[PDB]
Amino acid sequence: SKLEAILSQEVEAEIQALLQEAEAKAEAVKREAEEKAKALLQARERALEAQYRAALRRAESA
Amino acid sequence: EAEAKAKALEAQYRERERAETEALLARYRERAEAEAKAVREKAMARLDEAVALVLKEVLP
Repeated sequence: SKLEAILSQEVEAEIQALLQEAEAKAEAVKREAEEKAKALLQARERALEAQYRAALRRAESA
Repeated sequence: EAEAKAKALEAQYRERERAETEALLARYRERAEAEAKAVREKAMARLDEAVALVLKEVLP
């Protein structure tokens, strides 16, 4: 019957909202990582080069 | 993997650094031996004169 149909009618749109929330919750996890990984590695590239050149320079000073 | 990739950098960073700085020494030292010689060589010729001169002050 139709009564319980309204109970149906309520659930289906909620199934979709769990998903929409979820979708955003996977993506964000993904995106938090994207910037973070990229941003440290830059710094560690940077740092390693300087920690080299200045030595070689100081070596040139020898 | 941002740590890993950077780990891979580090190797090279120590190695290349080593190899070059160590190499720089070769170039300097082996040139130092040479350049030391070349101030000796400048003197060699006009050296005699120095002795002659120095001898002259001391002699009377």
